[PDB]
Amino acid sequence: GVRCSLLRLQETLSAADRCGAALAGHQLIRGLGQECVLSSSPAVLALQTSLVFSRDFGLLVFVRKSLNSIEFRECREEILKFLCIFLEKMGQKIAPYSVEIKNTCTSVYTKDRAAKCKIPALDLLIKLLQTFRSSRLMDEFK
DNA sequence: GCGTGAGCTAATCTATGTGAGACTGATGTTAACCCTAACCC
Repeated sequence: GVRCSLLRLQETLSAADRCGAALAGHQLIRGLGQECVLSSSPAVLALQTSLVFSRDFGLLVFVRKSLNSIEFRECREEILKFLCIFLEKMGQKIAPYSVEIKNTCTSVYTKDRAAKCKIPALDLLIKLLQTFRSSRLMDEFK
């Protein structure tokens, strides 16, 4: 929600001693998402994807940027719990940048060796919740 | 007829450990083939 999301939470995965500040990241991601209750012109639908999912400073890419971070692979799991249930808003017909987010979720599936009921079974509800609300563009999913 | 919130107990769920089944390769053992102390015709 707040534009300062990059400044506040991209700093977290830059410093050493990743043991700790995972709860700080959890507080940041709860604050950015408590604002999701508003429904009058959010104007952040196209903003989040370029910020939380982009290959440059996204958060789903913070699995390829989390592989070496074993201490930040279960903490990453715990923050991405809420980061992946963030999609829980079935009141929009918008489908921007869903094509690449599909394979991003596929990568999230084929990345984590553990938390198999915590990172998976938490992803791939984009399928059957977000996707298959489709067959209007349907370029690559099937 | 039916929503909606609280507490609970059932159901996980991964980390770690242990054993059963399949497998693989180094090894030593038995064995085919031949040579050798020694004598003595």
